[PDB]
Amino acid sequence: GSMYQLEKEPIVGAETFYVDGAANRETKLGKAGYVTNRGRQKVVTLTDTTNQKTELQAIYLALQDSGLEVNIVTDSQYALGIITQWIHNWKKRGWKTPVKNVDLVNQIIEQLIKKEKVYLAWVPAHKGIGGNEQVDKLVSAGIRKV
Ligand SMILES: CC(C)(C)N(Cc1ccccc1)C(=O)COC(=O)c1cc(Br)c([N+](=O)[O-])o1
Ligand SMILES: [Mn+2]
Ligand SMILES: [Mn+2]
Ligand SMILES: [Zn+2]
Ligand SMILES: [Zn+2]
Repeated sequence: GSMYQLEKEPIVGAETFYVDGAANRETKLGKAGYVTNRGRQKVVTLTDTTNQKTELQAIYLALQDSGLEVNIVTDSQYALGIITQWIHNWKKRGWKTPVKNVDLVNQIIEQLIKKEKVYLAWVPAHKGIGGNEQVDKLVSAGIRKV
């Protein structure tokens, strides 16, 4: 957009973080984390959270733990949309910042502009044995039935 350009296609060669978050509304308990194609993984447990917050928190962890070039695969359309819109509309007319999750998205943006290249893509969550499926099992354990 303006303060940054996300990549149009995955960065060839760069580590890929399959991120996910899961939360339970009745208890506000959740988990967020990632598995990568270089054999990394991390799961953090969270309190006082929401599904959308956990999806964003997982992106934050991926940005925190990655190098200067990073591929991130999320299944959260919200997470991808609010981050991309923030990048496309900064210091530009017509922009009111969101009324929810604003502090967490600001933390993500501050991590993002530190990077050299970021590819961020949405996949519908799906069944199988791939990356999105693995991190989903990890963050859903004890949080939601699969
Ligand atoms: C995809 C499949 C088919 C293996 N499931 C089962 C499942 C699908 C949809 C909702 C709950 C569980 C998962 O992977 C786990 O669900 C997620 O990951 C998930 C759902 C949604 Br909605 C989001 N999201 O907006 O981040 O993530
Ligand atoms: Mn998810
Ligand atoms: Mn998932
Ligand atoms: Zn609490
Ligand atoms: Zn580089």
